[PDB]
Amino acid sequence: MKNVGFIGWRGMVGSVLMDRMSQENDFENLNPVFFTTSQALKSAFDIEELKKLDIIVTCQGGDYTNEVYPKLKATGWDGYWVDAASALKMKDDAIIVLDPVNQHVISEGLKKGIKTFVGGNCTVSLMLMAIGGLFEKDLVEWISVATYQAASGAGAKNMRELLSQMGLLEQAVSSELKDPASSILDIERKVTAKMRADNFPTDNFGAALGGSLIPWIDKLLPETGQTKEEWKGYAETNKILGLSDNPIPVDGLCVRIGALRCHSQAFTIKLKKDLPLEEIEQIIASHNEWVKVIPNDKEITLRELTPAKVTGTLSVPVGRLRKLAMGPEYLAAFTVGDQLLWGAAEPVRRILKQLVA
Repeated sequence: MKNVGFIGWRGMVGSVLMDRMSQENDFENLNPVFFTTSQALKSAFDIEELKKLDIIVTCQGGDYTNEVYPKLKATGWDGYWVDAASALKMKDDAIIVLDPVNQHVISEGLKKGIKTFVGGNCTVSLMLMAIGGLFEKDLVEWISVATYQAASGAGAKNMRELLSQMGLLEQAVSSELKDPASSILDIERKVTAKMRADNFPTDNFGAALGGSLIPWIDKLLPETGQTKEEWKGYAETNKILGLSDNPIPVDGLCVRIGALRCHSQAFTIKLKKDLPLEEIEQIIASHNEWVKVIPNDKEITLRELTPAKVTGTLSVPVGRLRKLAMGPEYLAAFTVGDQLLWGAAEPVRRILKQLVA
């Protein structure tokens, strides 16, 4: 069997990966070797120990990658490098994996001899998993996006900070809330005051998230005015699709909200030709087994199309499907997907599965 090393398997993304792997009995088809950065299990920095592996699966992070990857490749190591971190995302010798969407891209690369595979951006992955069909028919001219991103994409400490923030907000008016006759204005007055207090914990986000939102994720890219996060819409969507020559416009705004691990996305999709709403749905629904077309119905939308419903599941519901007033060429869609699964660990688990078959 293939000898696979795992790095950063104790982190959050790594932990999700490990759990999914056990759930699917993925460990039965390979020889796993676990590494650690601790000096208190092999050393993640031992190049010779890593040289013996046929495959490397790391969820350790970019710095680790940028440090160890070159040295290892520098020894002549000819194995596979599977990364959850974005470091190599845009390398010519690397492919961004999302097999239910770009298997054909993955296969070809394997043919050519590509040995480095990287997991893609959560928002872009969740999008493609939702509306892959449209791209699979070359019907997407461009897409404007507005996201409602979860805290888990930022990190474990950010998720905890969101929760602490929610706690203090309620605690600020805990008794007033229990009194059915209390003034709502007095209440928000206090909640808002606590939110603005010096002691309101906002070190990780740099701003309040609970009870609010932050219309800015990642650093600003002077060139385009986009933030790195928004920039990935165009770059990554196209690299994944193998449309480096005929890029499809994907752009919009990325905003963080008080959700733990599911990203949501509102889309305005410019279709090449006009098609019946029902035909579009069928196209969307038939692309893969995880996407789920939610009927434009209130009750069902409230039960299915929410972070509350999808968290921790592999389902990728897409709904609110309908034509936009700008013309039959314009389609409206809203989707919800777990950031830690299809937006992180699941794409990684799947490529590994293929490499050890």
